[PDB]
Amino acid sequence: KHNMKAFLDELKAENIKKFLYNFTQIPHLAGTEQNFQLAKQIQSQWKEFGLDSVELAHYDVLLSYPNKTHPNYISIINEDGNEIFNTSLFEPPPPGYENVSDIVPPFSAFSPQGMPEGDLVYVNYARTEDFFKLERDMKINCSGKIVIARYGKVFRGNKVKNAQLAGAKGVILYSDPADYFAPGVKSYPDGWNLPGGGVQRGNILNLNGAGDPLTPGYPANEYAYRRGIAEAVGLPSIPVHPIGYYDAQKLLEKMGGSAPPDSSWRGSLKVPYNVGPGFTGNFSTQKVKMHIHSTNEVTRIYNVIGTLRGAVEPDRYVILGGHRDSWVFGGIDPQSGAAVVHEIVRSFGTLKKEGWRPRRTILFASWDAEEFGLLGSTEWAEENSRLLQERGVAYINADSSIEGNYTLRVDCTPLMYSLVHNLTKELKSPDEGFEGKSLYESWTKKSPSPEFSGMPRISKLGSGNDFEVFFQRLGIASGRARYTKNWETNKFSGYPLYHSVYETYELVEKFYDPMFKYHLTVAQVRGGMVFELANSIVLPFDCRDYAVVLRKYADKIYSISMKHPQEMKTYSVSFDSLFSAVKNFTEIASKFSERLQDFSNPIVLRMMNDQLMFLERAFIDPLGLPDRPFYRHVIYAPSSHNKYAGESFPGIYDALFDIESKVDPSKAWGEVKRQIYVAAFTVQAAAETLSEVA
Amino acid sequence: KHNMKAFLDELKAENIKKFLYNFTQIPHLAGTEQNFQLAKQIQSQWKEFGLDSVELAHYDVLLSYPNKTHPNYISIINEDGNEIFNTSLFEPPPPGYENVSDIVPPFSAFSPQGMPEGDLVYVNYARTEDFFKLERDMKINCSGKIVIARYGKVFRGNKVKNAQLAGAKGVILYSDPADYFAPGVKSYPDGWNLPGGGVQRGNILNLNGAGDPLTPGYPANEYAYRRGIAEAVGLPSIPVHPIGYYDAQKLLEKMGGSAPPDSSWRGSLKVPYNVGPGFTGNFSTQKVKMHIHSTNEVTRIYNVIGTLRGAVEPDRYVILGGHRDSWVFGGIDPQSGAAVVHEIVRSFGTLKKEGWRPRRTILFASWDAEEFGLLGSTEWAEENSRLLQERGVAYINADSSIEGNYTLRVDCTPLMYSLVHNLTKELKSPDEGFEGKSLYESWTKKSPSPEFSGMPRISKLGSGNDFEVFFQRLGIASGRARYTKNWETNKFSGYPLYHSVYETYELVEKFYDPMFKYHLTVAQVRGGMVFELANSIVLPFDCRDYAVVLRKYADKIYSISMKHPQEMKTYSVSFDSLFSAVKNFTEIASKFSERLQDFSNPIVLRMMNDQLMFLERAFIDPLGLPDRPFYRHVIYAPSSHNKYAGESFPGIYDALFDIESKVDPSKAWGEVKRQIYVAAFTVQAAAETLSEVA
Ligand SMILES: *[C@@H]1O[C@H](CO)[C@@H](O[C@@H]2O[C@H](CO)[C@@H](O[C@@H]3O[C@H](CO)[C@@H](O)[C@H](O[C@H]4O[C@H](CO)[C@@H](O)[C@H](O)[C@@H]4O)[C@@H]3O)[C@H](O)[C@H]2NC(C)=O)[C@H](O)[C@H]1NC(C)=O
Ligand SMILES: *[C@@H]1O[C@H](CO)[C@@H](O[C@@H]2O[C@H](CO)[C@@H](O[C@@H]3O[C@H](CO)[C@@H](O)[C@H](O[C@H]4O[C@H](CO)[C@@H](O)[C@H](O)[C@@H]4O)[C@@H]3O)[C@H](O)[C@H]2NC(C)=O)[C@H](O)[C@H]1NC(C)=O
Ligand SMILES: *[C@@H]1O[C@H](CO)[C@@H](O[C@@H]2O[C@H](CO)[C@@H](O[C@@H]3O[C@H](CO)[C@@H](O)[C@H](O)[C@@H]3O)[C@H](O)[C@H]2NC(C)=O)[C@H](O)[C@H]1NC(C)=O
Ligand SMILES: *[C@@H]1O[C@H](CO)[C@@H](O[C@@H]2O[C@H](CO)[C@@H](O[C@@H]3O[C@H](CO)[C@@H](O)[C@H](O)[C@@H]3O)[C@H](O)[C@H]2NC(C)=O)[C@H](O)[C@H]1NC(C)=O
Ligand SMILES: *[C@@H]1O[C@H](CO[C@@H]2O[C@@H](C)[C@@H](O)[C@@H](O)[C@@H]2O)[C@@H](O[C@@H]2O[C@H](CO)[C@@H](O)[C@H](O)[C@H]2NC(C)=O)[C@H](O)[C@H]1NC(C)=O
Ligand SMILES: *[C@@H]1O[C@H](CO[C@@H]2O[C@@H](C)[C@@H](O)[C@@H](O)[C@@H]2O)[C@@H](O[C@@H]2O[C@H](CO)[C@@H](O)[C@H](O)[C@H]2NC(C)=O)[C@H](O)[C@H]1NC(C)=O
Ligand SMILES: *[C@@H]1O[C@H](CO[C@@H]2O[C@@H](C)[C@@H](O)[C@@H](O)[C@@H]2O)[C@@H](O[C@@H]2O[C@H](CO)[C@@H](O)[C@H](O)[C@H]2NC(C)=O)[C@H](O)[C@H]1NC(C)=O
Ligand SMILES: *[C@@H]1O[C@H](CO[C@@H]2O[C@@H](C)[C@@H](O)[C@@H](O)[C@@H]2O)[C@@H](O[C@@H]2O[C@H](CO)[C@@H](O)[C@H](O)[C@H]2NC(C)=O)[C@H](O)[C@H]1NC(C)=O
Ligand SMILES: *[C@@H]1O[C@H](CO)[C@@H](O[C@@H]2O[C@H](CO)[C@@H](O)[C@H](O)[C@H]2NC(C)=O)[C@H](O)[C@H]1NC(C)=O
Ligand SMILES: *[C@@H]1O[C@H](CO)[C@@H](O[C@@H]2O[C@H](CO)[C@@H](O)[C@H](O)[C@H]2NC(C)=O)[C@H](O)[C@H]1NC(C)=O
Ligand SMILES: O=C(O)CC[C@H](NP(=O)(O)OCCCCc1ccccc1)C(=O)O
Ligand SMILES: O=C(O)CC[C@H](NP(=O)(O)OCCCCc1ccccc1)C(=O)O
Ligand SMILES: *[C@@H]1O[C@H](CO)[C@@H](O)[C@H](O)[C@H]1NC(C)=O
Ligand SMILES: *[C@@H]1O[C@H](CO)[C@@H](O)[C@H](O)[C@H]1NC(C)=O
Ligand SMILES: *[C@@H]1O[C@H](CO)[C@@H](O)[C@H](O)[C@H]1NC(C)=O
Ligand SMILES: *[C@@H]1O[C@H](CO)[C@@H](O)[C@H](O)[C@H]1NC(C)=O
Ligand SMILES: [Ca+2]
Ligand SMILES: [Ca+2]
Ligand SMILES: [Cl-]
Ligand SMILES: [Cl-]
Ligand SMILES: [Zn+2]
Ligand SMILES: [Zn+2]
Ligand SMILES: [Zn+2]
Ligand SMILES: [Zn+2]
Repeated sequence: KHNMKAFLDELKAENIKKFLYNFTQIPHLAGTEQNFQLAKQIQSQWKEFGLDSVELAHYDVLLSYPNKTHPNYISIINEDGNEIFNTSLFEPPPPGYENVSDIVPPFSAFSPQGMPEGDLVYVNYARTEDFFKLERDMKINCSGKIVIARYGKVFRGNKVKNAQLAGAKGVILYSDPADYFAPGVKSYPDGWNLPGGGVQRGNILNLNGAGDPLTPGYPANEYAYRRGIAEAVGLPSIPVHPIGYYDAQKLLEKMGGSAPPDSSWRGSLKVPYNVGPGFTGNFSTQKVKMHIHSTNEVTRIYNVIGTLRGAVEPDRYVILGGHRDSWVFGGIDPQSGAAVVHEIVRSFGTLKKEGWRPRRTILFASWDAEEFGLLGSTEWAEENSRLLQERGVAYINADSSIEGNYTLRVDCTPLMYSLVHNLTKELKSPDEGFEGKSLYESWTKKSPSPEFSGMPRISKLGSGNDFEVFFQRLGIASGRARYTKNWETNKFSGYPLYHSVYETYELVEKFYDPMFKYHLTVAQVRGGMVFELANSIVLPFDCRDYAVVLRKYADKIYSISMKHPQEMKTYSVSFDSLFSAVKNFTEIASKFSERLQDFSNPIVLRMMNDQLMFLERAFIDPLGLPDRPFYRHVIYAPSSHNKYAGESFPGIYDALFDIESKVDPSKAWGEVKRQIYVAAFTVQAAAETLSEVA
Repeated sequence: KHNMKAFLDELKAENIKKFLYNFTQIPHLAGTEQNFQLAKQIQSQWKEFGLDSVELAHYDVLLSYPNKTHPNYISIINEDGNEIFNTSLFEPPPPGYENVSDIVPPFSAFSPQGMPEGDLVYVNYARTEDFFKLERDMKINCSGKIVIARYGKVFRGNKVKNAQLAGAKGVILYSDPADYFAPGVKSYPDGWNLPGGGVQRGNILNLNGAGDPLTPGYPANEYAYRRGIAEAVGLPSIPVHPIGYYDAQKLLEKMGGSAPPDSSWRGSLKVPYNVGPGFTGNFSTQKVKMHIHSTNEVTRIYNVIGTLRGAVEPDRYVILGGHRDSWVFGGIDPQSGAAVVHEIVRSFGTLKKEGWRPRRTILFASWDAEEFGLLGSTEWAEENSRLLQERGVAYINADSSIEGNYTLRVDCTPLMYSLVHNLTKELKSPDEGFEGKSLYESWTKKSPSPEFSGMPRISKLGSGNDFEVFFQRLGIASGRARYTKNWETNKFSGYPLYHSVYETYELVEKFYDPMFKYHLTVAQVRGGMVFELANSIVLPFDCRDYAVVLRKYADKIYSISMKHPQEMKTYSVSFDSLFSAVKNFTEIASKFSERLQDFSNPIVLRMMNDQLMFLERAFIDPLGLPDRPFYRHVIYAPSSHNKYAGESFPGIYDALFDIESKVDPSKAWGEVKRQIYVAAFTVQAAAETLSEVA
């Protein structure tokens, strides 16, 4: 028989291993010839595997690269202007790769050019609350200083945004061993820790879902009108560069000025972690000088788009997508995900060759330029937004399959919760000590839900990956699953070798997943979700799970507001409408579920499947969130302080944030009330899509 | 049998007459108790007639009324400050109505309060080109002057916008006999001409599709957050008041300064039509003084919404809507339309009582507060936008059924052209001399198409009526039909008694349509369209007709640009992408039509009906047009110079308009190129919705 079990049994750990090896022998940086050749290879193989059509969709987007003949570096200079210490021009390459060409040296993509010289201020993780502490509590002024911040906790683009608004004239990012060196493990190549010469690459844009900086709203096709660089979306205005902890120690060791305010500001290096500004007495005349010469350049990128046409509902799309471009070899990010996608396509294709087709159409995507700001997935979604609006059932992302080997990590819309629970109860756990137990059992034991006994944790989607346009802009139900580490406080920081030259096939094969069993488990979860979404007669979404979470989020936002009782009295700030809407949604969702269980009539079925499909779509506000027009979902948005984290009722959350500091409280509380109205209205409107249609 | 002929035969002229009488005995001004009672009556009767559900949907919106104890008027004052002439405080009521209460005196709704005193400038119709002529050619400065303009040619809100941007401190609108007194016909009550004491009421907002000025984007429900008045959408900043031609003559007769520039500036009164500023020598010290004391007030309004549930596709809506509120008795506008809607509901209900139901759901709407800016239809569409987005098949408007008795006038999306041609070939002409001929035959003879022999004229939709939110904001295929006059140059001016106390039942019954045969013909056209849209198996839309018009509009916009060949060379302005997209749309539409004719499979049918339904939707750009976020359709928008007229490729049209006067041509031509890109992209994206789905 051709059922989910046939599909799942065809998936093989050894094939995933072979594909991962094949994808990680050379760098595949977006916009380079090597990544175009890999795109052509995947296109060819997906056709071989049995897909109906496989095409490349290309766009010309703004990318950023170092200048090969004028390298980026940071110096300490003396009063004479002699450079007495220079940071590294490249990471020492790993064993056997010391002769690989085209390894991009560490840089921060989209940094402007400059050579700013100044006194250092150390800003911890450069979070909003770190800048509050510096400026409000310690009275340290970052204006015209070079800020040095440790990576970790929040997206690096937010750090740069925060440093820019503090008045900094440059930003140095570094990896502290406190965040990137696990105690008791060896550094690469002898273990999975970051060596002192390792450096995390990555873009520092603040695009807020815009996609290519030059073409917000529209695909960057052959006739596109491009903004001039001065009007581009999201580019930083100050130079930025990343370094490793051997170089960081040389910059930090001389720091003077104020002591760190507390131990949460101190990393693991043998330095005081003084905040500055500037160096201690003996070195007070030395300065730090950045030399950044990278260039932004419009460059062609290529997505591979494979189609497996549905037998019954070919105009309903279930999309499995993940990126193909990497900073260097991409051993974990993204090729551990891409190898899983490749084996899923192979498996679906095996069933297709035997005469099977899914009920709905499945689209498979290998996205380009994810690492430069989700560019490939966003431009393609801008080009196809009308088809996706009206036909998109769900998007399952497929970036890195492992970032650890401890347990599963799932983030998704509440509409998918029941599907994920049910599927993981049918899959085998790969974990030691759980042989013969379900994946649901191991996952629930290792990652218990904070509010429900005997359930696992499932998080909110934010951004920082290719689902963002489908979920936050277009309102298509989205989900993701991967294996992760125990390390909770590092949940946004990345594994130690993240975006470094050391993230190789050998890293994965020796230290993460030698048997490829975690990869296989992730392939089963992602593939199984796609299979059920594409083949179930009734779409496998449960609206009642949205009702439960909406109440939780309403309680949460009300609790934030209730820290200001006097202002709520003064300005008559009521959450009554929002709770009313949530109560209505709960009542209507319950009734719809009864009809769904209780309804041979394919028009009623498809009418009901359309109500299911358009329910996520109903949370979209076509006017977007304040000053973020491409984040349109009213229940979830990426946090304005950390793109990686999701925020619920983001319009109200941002209106309340730091409200006690606003200099016109009447205006600020008016905006809280406006956002409560928008949220209550959108919840009620979404509820009404589940009422009887006439 | 229950087919269209059964439906059409049930419609009766005598019932329409009875309903019109019943709806026009007292005023039904929006927000008044009389109009709430009429709403309750219609709700009751629609239930009686057989609808499944009939509800009132209420909103609290900003309305405007004169102050009953402090009347509006205009004076000529002398140097001493004595008021030597005053305009009328009310229109002399018509015979038998001299004791009717609650006739609102003439005023311009939403005028601010003020008592500005100054010199008059006469600005013709106050059109964009009239202000260009004054300011660029005649060198007359309107700053700080009171402008007097004749009604006609363009929406009165555009005149006020134009006067405001010219620096005027007040606007006086009047009805010139050249535009409102047809030669050889008697004035009311002895004929259908405007008497010298008659005055046209009407709002002067510039909402650009926003709906209630205080709640743009969201319905004005019980918990809505309202903008403060200073941030409201669309309100004029200078006082405005309308007067009749007896009063106008007293203001114009003393005008001095410059002669009118040519005969197109001279109306039919016995005055010089001097432009001013100010009065001739003897009266040079007299001034004009306005006294406006109207107030804006948030007031409850009520729409009646009736549902006839579809038998097969109840989640697909065909909507027949028209307004119920009138300025005074509403004998033509809107009750000649509302009486037709009432007879259509009665007829559908007769079939329902015999066991019939339409294939799709039909919604019937009696909208409130149309006269104050499309408020009722827009607030309801804001409340229900998600349901309408995903389920709305078509909207047929039903305002005034006659504005004359010469021939049919149809404005609609190209998707409806074939439906209108086919239906009018099956209906009988009511016209004298065409007995036994089709309505298509009489219409085609009296109103020939400018580009096609043997076809009738069908115009573009603009705005100024309740279809605006459904078509221009939400992208739902829309159409309208009514009987009209021969008078081409008055096509936007209104019939003579438009918005006057004289527009009564007797006007209609004596001078427009004594037998009610034109009303019956309009009921057949509107009802027949609704019947076919709601009952045809395949939706009756022809995408190939959009391809034909898109080529016409592309040729038209290219021709405007080609008046500037040097700039097109300098800035490399190419329309090649737009013509390419139009060519692709033509090719794909042809192929889709073949499949549609060539395809027992209800999934393929509904898949194809969805492609038909979502085709109008594909022309919506979610970012809206420049500075007009609620006009989102890329092919059509209301003209920025005249809300009543439609403009094609409005983004490019507005970018090119008066471009030779812009002081940064590089920037202005860059914006032309940006709009060509948006238009070519949207045409191609819409084309792609008609491709095979997978
Ligand atoms: C959740 O769903 C419920 C339906 O179960 C829905 O209830 C609706 O609530 C509104 C607001 O409370 C009701 O609106 C009232 O409607 C009546 C006429 O039906 C009006 O007369 C009322 O206005 C008077 O009273 C107001 C309040 O004191 C005054 O401000 C006003 O000036 C008037 O004097 C009022 O508009 C509505 O009838 C119910 N509908 C029902 C029960 O069917 C509720 O709104 C939903 N929640 C959300 C957030 O949408
Ligand atoms: C109407 O539909 C047609 C399809 O019938 C569609 O044609 C497409 O047009 C684009 C642009 O002309 C083609 O894009 C080319 O794609 C190839 C690879 O397939 C590229 O190599 C080309 O780029 C090179 O040449 C450019 C132009 O000189 C250079 O600027 C560039 O730097 C490269 O050297 C180019 O991108 C596309 O292949 C066809 N697709 C087909 C034929 O299937 C047309 O775009 C549609 N019209 C609109 C308005 O969408
Ligand atoms: C995840 O798995 C659960 C457990 O199987 C699914 O819930 C079950 O769904 C079925 C089918 O809808 C329900 O069966 C129904 O029983 C009622 C009796 O009340 C009957 O009227 C229907 O004809 C039908 O037989 C069953 O009650 C329900 N079990 C529960 C909620 O415990 C769930 O749907 C799955 N989630 C998915 C597919 O997203
Ligand atoms: C308006 O009326 C015209 C004239 O009847 C309609 O066009 C006609 O539509 C029918 C049905 O689609 C076409 O018949 C078809 O003939 C082909 C042979 O090519 C065959 O393959 C199909 O099975 C079917 O019998 C007919 O050709 C066509 N006539 C034309 C274009 O002159 C038109 O559809 C009506 N418009 C509406 C309903 O919006
Ligand atoms: C990338 O950098 C090259 C090389 O920069 C030169 O060598 C560096 C080590 C340093 O000394 C720089 O200041 C040098 O200019 C740039 O190529 C130079 O460009 C200039 C003017 O544009 C030209 O006159 C020089 O001859 C070039 N020098 C060499 C050695 O080729 C090039 O501009 C940069 N590429 C970019 C910005 O895309
Ligand atoms: C730190 O580096 C500077 C600059 O070195 C140049 O650029 C580097 C990226 C690398 O490619 C070097 O080989 C280049 O020479 C050194 O300062 C330079 O020293 C040279 C030779 O003594 C001198 O002629 C240049 O004028 C100097 N340039 C500048 C900008 O000062 C410096 O010595 C290095 N410091 C240490 C401690 O190694
Ligand atoms: C509507 O107008 C009334 C009446 O206006 C008064 O009578 C006019 C003919 C003229 O002489 C005005 O200047 C008068 O004020 C307003 O009622 C008055 O309001 C004021 C102060 O608000 C009060 O002291 C007076 O007693 C009132 N006069 C009378 C005769 O009732 C009323 O404000 C207006 N309604 C509005 C603005 O909604
Ligand atoms: C034109 O009208 C003004 C004002 O008249 C008042 O307001 C009108 C709306 C109407 O309701 C009148 O009955 C009101 O008296 C006249 O000027 C007023 O005249 C009266 C009586 O002589 C005097 O006491 C007031 O002060 C005047 N008010 C003002 C504002 O000047 C004027 O006489 C009328 N002109 C003509 C030619 O009839
Ligand atoms: C990755 O695997 C692919 C597919 O097997 C390899 O590409 C093939 O290479 C052979 C031998 O050079 C050719 O004959 C085929 O035409 C290629 N097939 C394609 C591109 O579809 C590729 O060599 C492998 N890459 C690495 C680094 O091992
Ligand atoms: C318009 O017609 C309606 C409906 O026939 C009339 O309202 C009815 O009036 C009778 C007699 O007063 C009542 O018994 C009914 O209850 C009313 N029915 C309703 C409101 O549904 C109304 O009188 C007519 N109006 C005019 C001005 O002729
Ligand atoms: O520009 C964007 O929005 C994101 C681009 C890019 N996304 P990507 O590296 O593929 O994935 C984000 C991973 C977040 C850090 C992390 C956290 C836990 C485990 C592994 C990695 C980035 O974060 O740099
Ligand atoms: O605010 C709006 O957009 C329009 C409100 C309102 N619409 P409405 O009077 O119902 O219909 C517009 C009629 C336009 C003038 C006209 C033109 C020809 C025949 C009759 C009437 C108005 O134009 O004042
Ligand atoms: C920080 O420094 C600059 C002076 O160099 C000044 O303009 C700015 O206002 C300062 N801010 C504070 C908060 O002291
Ligand atoms: C993978 O699991 C192994 C053995 O179960 C553990 O020793 C190792 O540290 C884990 N690898 C990572 C990268 O966490
Ligand atoms: C019109 O009049 C005012 C002076 O009262 C002046 O400010 C304005 O610039 C004038 N405009 C022109 C074009 O003369
Ligand atoms: C209606 O038609 C009649 C007779 O056919 C004509 O005399 C009359 O003027 C028309 N009425 C209007 C308002 O045009
Ligand atoms: Ca773009
Ligand atoms: Ca509103
Ligand atoms: Cl993922
Ligand atoms: Cl109409
Ligand atoms: Zn990634
Ligand atoms: Zn990455
Ligand atoms: Zn009207
Ligand atoms: Zn009107």
